[PDB]
Amino acid sequence: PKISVAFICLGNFCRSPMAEAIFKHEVEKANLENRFNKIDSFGTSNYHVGESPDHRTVSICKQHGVKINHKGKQIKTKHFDEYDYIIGMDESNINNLKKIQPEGSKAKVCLFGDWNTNDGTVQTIIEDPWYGDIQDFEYNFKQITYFSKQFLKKEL
Repeated sequence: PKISVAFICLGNFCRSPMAEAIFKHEVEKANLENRFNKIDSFGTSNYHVGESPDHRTVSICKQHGVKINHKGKQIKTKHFDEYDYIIGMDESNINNLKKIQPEGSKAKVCLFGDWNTNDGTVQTIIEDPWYGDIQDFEYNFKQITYFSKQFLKKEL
């Protein structure tokens, strides 16, 4: 009846925590909270488990008035039966997810950008901003906001 969504990136450090925060935020804005059960973010690696997000991810969120509070956690096979949508940021995320995904598990694995439009507003792939600069985080924010809206528009 209610749906559960998980966002995934490589280290659950720069991108997916941002996707989770922005998505929770848009759901609020639109009064769709009743339609959701769980909204989380995980990383495929365990390198930043227990850590708070990249300070640039937090700064950008704060800059747009988006609340963010998260500690890194790693996706586990059990999660494939707990979420309706497991959303990756780039193709390498998707490759790893499809490999660990139990056959017959419930989760639909997709690229956040599968909800992108065919018009050039934003690039489809949400690129890793770690080696980039604050400008890359700002663009990730713009991308995620846009796909969050398309998702709410087309999936409910």
